[PDB]
Amino acid sequence: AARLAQVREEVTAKYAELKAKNLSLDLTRGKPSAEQLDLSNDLLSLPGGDFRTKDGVDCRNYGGLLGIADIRELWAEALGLPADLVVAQDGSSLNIMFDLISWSYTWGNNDSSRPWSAEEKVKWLCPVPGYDRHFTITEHFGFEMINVPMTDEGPDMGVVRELVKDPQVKGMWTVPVFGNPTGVTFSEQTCRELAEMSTAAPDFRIVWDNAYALHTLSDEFPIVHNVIEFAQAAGNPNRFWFMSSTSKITHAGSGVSFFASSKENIEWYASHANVRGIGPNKLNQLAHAQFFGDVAGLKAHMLKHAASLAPKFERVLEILDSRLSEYGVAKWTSPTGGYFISVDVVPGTASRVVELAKEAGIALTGAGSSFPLHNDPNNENIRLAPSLPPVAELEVAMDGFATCVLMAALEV
Amino acid sequence: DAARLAQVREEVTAKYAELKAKNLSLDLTRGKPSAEQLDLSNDLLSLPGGDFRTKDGVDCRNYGGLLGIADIRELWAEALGLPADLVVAQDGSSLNIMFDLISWSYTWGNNDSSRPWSAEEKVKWLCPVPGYDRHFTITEHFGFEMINVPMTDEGPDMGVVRELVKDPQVKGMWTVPVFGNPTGVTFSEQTCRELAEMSTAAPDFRIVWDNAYALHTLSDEFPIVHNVIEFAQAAGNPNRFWFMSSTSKITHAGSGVSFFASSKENIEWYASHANVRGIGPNKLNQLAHAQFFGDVAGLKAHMLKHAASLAPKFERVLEILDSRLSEYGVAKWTSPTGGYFISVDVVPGTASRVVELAKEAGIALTGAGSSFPLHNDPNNENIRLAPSLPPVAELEVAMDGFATCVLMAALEV
Ligand SMILES: [Cl-]
Ligand SMILES: [Cl-]
Repeated sequence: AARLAQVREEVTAKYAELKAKNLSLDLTRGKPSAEQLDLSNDLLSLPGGDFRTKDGVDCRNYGGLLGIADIRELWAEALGLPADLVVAQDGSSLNIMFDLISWSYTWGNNDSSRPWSAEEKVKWLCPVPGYDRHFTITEHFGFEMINVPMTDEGPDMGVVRELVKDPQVKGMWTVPVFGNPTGVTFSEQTCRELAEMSTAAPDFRIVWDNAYALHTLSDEFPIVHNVIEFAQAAGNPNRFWFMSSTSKITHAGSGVSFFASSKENIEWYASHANVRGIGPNKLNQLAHAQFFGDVAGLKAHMLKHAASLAPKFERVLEILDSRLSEYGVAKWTSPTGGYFISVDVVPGTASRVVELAKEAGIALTGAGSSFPLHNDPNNENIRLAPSLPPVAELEVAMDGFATCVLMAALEV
Repeated sequence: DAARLAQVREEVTAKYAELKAKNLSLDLTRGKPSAEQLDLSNDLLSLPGGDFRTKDGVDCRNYGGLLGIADIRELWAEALGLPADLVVAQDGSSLNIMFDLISWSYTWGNNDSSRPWSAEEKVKWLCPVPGYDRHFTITEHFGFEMINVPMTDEGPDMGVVRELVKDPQVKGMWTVPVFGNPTGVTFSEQTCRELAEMSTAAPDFRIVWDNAYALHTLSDEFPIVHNVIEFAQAAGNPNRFWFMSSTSKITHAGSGVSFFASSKENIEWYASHANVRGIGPNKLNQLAHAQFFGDVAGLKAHMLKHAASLAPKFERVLEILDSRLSEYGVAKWTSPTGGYFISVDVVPGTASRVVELAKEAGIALTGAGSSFPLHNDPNNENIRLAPSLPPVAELEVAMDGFATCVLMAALEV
């Protein structure tokens, strides 16, 4: 191992050379770049004096709880769902997912014998690495979260099947297409099993958070599996709460959110929503419907995002390969869509990699942030977020990240 | 009163006879702005356009910001005379926030709770009546036991409120403190002061100070917006008030912006849950509203345009009632100088009959009891009128028909 003393010397030299660049970069922001945002500049002036829906309804006034037909029909077609199964709300699907759990907790859902608050304990399945904002909701509700391994075609179905036999298990978080942060899209097989399987809880819900349903890096769109109709045809019609939104399509924060589910789930939702409010922002929905025009226009707009994003992911992936490959030090996802790359480093070092990057002026997401309670049991995983920075910055940041990964690896 | 009212017997049978003949299809039901009012805000439909940054230069197109952009907070706060750091601006509906406040207090308690309201055997809630059906529906939904409080020319009967709050099961109160829906009354300063000063048995008692009509005057003069958050601070009950307001009847109803104002402690608590619910509200719509109004003067100028459109409509119904019911002592009615409604108390036991007679003659009146918890007006006497939407032509036939229905139903008891 005279090569070990040589490699840690050349790696130490690269870390010193990295510190000397006096960087200030971050691979932290899972949001659209200004370039991507500029693609929706026309939406900022809409709807103007064209404030009526196709059908002739004045969107400037009260009324309509489930969103306007113009946007609901457009969006349902794009996802391949029937329009009456799709609800359009305000600018956050996270808002809806919280309400869905909040209302199950307070009142029970339409399949509950008792509100989830009346249970001794509530357990919740958490496929990992996953989305911190998901886990924050179930943590806030005091649900006992149970981690479930991700495979390359979705969650470990041998684990899901065994765990769901526990009647305290009330639900599950999923990101089923171009998943945050892993990039995997659940196979049809996996989609069908989740719809078919028996659960001990009679009111088990899967949050099918389809955030990236249209969000390709290439020329091709993923299939959106109609899990709702798998559910119906399998005898479990109410199993999926199907989420999607325009946050990373238009303006992240001032977009349109969508909830799709069975008829009975939508009626349950509405019975509470009806109390909470008169209904969503119809003028924003109209503007969005006018802006996309049709499914064809939506998809055209998705391919411009693709164009902006694709070179960034390609650069990142080549640097990971070129800089880390021969070493046997890291594995990473090669997503074909979405907003993220998930990297697994030498177990026990993820934390040190992040600290080493910070000290060299590169900001990385805190190790374990893809996990419930921010705890990665193996201390191996780091999420990368390449959507915002210019490719020139990504190159430097990603050089350094690779240096930090190797430094950490060679410090034990 | 009942002596001369009878002498008008056949003549009234006629009016109705005649009125049914006209084959009407009118509606006094909608607390919505007219198309003419909505038009006032058409410029806002094209905003912000290429002007997508706040004044401090923050890009409103991307994620971030939980409590609303400074531009709108600062402007609304100034308009209400409140500290901008105690004003929160959210999405299109303040009813949503009122629901969230109550919901989060039911699930996890509020910052002053020792236990969540869901763990209580009973939760009691003070309901000044006549009041607002969407308020009452929220507390009905949570299964609260609602107790009616008499409303006076200057707010709730405080002798009643002060006795009731001695009960630790009483958790809170619905109020519409300026140009109240449906009564038109604005709580006097004294009443505002008693509300913040009184001691309650519940340590976590909350008043929903739903200031939906804080600026919505029918004249050229604006009402005083008493700073109840300050009152409460000085009275040593700093967290009592959840102060609500909205642009719903100012810009576009349902696509506007809502505001929650409170003590700092109440906002931090609100933020710890709202932080879990989402990243934050629609900033671009907040920016468009901020650019549209421009300043407080711009906002108040626009309210006066609303006043312009609404005043002749309210003036009309009030002369139609006075000149057409006053002599008979059959109905009493509010004469509001702002807000959206007129509340009429007809002879006890005939309200439902009035609504019925009107419906048959082709006029939609708000359901009897709908200003009361559980839609129960125990005297069957109150009807809510909503003059805002119809053109003065439609309104004038409707108000004459209505006054006929009151006269018919009285000849029935
Ligand atoms: Cl089911
Ligand atoms: Cl207090």
